[PDB]
Amino acid sequence: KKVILFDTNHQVSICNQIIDAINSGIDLGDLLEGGLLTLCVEHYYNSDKDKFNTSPIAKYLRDAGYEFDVIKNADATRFLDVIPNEPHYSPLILALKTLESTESQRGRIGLFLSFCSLFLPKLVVGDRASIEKALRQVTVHQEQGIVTYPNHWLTTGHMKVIFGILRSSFILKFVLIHQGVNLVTGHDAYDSIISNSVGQTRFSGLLIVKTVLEFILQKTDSGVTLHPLVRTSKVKNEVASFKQALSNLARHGEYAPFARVLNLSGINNLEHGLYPQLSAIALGVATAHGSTLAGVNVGEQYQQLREAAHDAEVK
Amino acid sequence: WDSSYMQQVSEGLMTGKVPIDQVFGA
Repeated sequence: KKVILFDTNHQVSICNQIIDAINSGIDLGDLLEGGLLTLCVEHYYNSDKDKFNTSPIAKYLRDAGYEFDVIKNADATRFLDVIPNEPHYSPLILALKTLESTESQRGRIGLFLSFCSLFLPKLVVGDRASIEKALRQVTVHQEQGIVTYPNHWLTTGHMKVIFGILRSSFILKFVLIHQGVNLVTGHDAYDSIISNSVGQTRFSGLLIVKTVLEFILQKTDSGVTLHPLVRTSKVKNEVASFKQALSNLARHGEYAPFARVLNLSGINNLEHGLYPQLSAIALGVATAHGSTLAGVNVGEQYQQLREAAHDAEVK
Repeated sequence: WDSSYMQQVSEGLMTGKVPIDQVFGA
């Protein structure tokens, strides 16, 4: 899991050219993630290695197994110049050799990251859903005068490129979600878009299981407990499984609302599908308060235990 | 079930704020 950062004295040049290349649909191959990290070390740290090595961003990516490698080259203005000299970067070298690159203003890194952040809220549902959402949200930020993206970023062709970059990059998505959740005033104006989108990504693909959980929990004199019917012998397997799945999620700590968007490990058994008895009981309990667990279909053989949970939540 | 402060609990179980086996047993 080696990630190459690029280190030059004209970082802003180098960076905006990586953005040009991403916007042009050029495939950076294995240099993608270290391209995108290299960006990020600017919107947040001026290419200062020392300030980056102390951030909670760097600690998490190391705790996740990443190790950063560095291309020191001081005297070079083009992204072209920082690509290592290997046959396997030839077709990338070729594409970069011919690419468009206008003079680049500094809002642009930030502007780019803000735009990527708009795909998060529905990323896990697929391209169509991530793109229609992001397009509705461009309308809100444009209308607020917060930003106007270039009009050509708003085509489905361009948007598909960006969505695929997001699916492809763990690091990109994580920088966004972290800086998202730790914003107060932000690094700059582009940061509050990121936070707002990231706020709307919270429990994406974890909302139904989250709800089922909520409704199998009861208040008591002696603290918060599981509901009595959950602690019976017919539910013992499901409870043990659910708990192990739930314990896997809680390893992700503050990033656990974003586990599925980040594809974090150990959440494969958090489908509410797998716990039909627990789904029934949450339903029973929800209906008495009186929610409708939307997406929780209660199969017909578990209907009695739903009733049991409902009748006894009123009692 | 009440208070809709359950959401605070349930989310805490999910982000490791509320110890799990306190609710679910060892």
